[PDB]
Amino acid sequence: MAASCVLLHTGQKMPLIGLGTWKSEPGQVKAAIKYALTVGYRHIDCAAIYGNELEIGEALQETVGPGKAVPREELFVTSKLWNTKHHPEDVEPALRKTLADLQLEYLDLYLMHWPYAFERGDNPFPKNADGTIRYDATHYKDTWKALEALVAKGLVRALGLSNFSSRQIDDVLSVASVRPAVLQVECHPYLAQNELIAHCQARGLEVTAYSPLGSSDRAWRDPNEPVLLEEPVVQALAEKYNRSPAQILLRWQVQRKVICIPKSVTPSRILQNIQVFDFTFSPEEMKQLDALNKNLRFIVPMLTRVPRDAGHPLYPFNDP
Ligand SMILES: NC(=O)c1ccc[n+]([C@@H]2O[C@H](COP(=O)([O-])OP(=O)(O)OC[C@H]3O[C@@H](n4cnc5c(N)ncnc54)[C@H](OP(=O)(O)O)[C@@H]3O)[C@@H](O)[C@H]2O)c1
Ligand SMILES: NC(=O)[C@@H]1C[C@]2(NC(=O)NC2=O)c2cc(F)ccc2O1
Repeated sequence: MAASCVLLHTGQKMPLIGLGTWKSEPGQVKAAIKYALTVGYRHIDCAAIYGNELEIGEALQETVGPGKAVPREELFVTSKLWNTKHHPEDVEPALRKTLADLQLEYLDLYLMHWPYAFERGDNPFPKNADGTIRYDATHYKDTWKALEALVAKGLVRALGLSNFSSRQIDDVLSVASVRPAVLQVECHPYLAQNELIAHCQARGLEVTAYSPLGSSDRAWRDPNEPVLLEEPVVQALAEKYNRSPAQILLRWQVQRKVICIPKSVTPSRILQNIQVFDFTFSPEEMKQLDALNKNLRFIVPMLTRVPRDAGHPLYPFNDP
């Protein structure tokens, strides 16, 4: 396929570039999936909360499997367990719904989307009349053991974590019979995650960078905050290498051996996003991109300012 891979501790090879699907709407996502698969993507990043798994499933049924264009075994599919589904009794039903929507037998990777839980039910964002969330106190260690039962059932090959801090990861590892294979977190030159990455490396977790292009797609942008794709150093390197700024951002990550899942529905961008394995940055150029680190996080749960979940005791970002 188009991308090089990293070996997870499970023995699975995970492509260093995957297709992100948040905000890829029903009515466009089937085309994005089909285009990406045809040009050599072998890694898709999904989530129940994105509201598009049913359509992704139609794309997969037509394109992936026996007698189809892509063998199932060559495809890496990630999905994620949503916050309202942390209770042990809800974990299997949640995965089974995802598998039915995606029209798959099994997932290659299943992540706990966030370390904290929302009230059980069929409202993905259960809330009060003030707009604040109704939380649930199910601990992630309890959810983890429920997730482990899914591996024993042959429904998921590997488990992982999304938006966990180093302390929370260590906490999961203290009870894990099945070790998490992957940590998925926001990561790009403004939020380099150097220490967290080193932490994962020590414990055998590979890291996937979400929002690796700075999620210019996002609906709550501070006009005052810098745009990653517009960073002068990035644009300078883009000119030098005859590449797009997005390719610079992506190259930086895959050169660090960090998995990236850029989202696009634009065929030309989908193609360029995976073409990041034919050039290399010098040690000085890597240092220049490394210097951009500024502890600037773009992806934070917000309400009607203001951080929505930032006051929760199990909020992952409050640690350094
Ligand atoms: N685990 C989590 O809590 C979590 C959180 C956030 C994201 N994610 C995952 O990570 C994925 C990526 O993050 P993201 O979607 O927030 O943002 P992103 O991939 O950093 O950026 C997406 C935006 O960049 C544009 N784009 C894509 N390729 C481009 C290119 N080559 N040149 C210029 N613009 C380009 C896209 O526009 P077009 O589509 O119109 O081309 C879209 O507006 C998500 O889709 C999701 O799968 C996970
Ligand atoms: N702002 C945030 O931190 C998160 C991000 C997030 N996108 C994502 O891929 N995982 C997320 O949880 C998201 C996705 C949704 F479908 C709705 C809201 C939402 O908010």
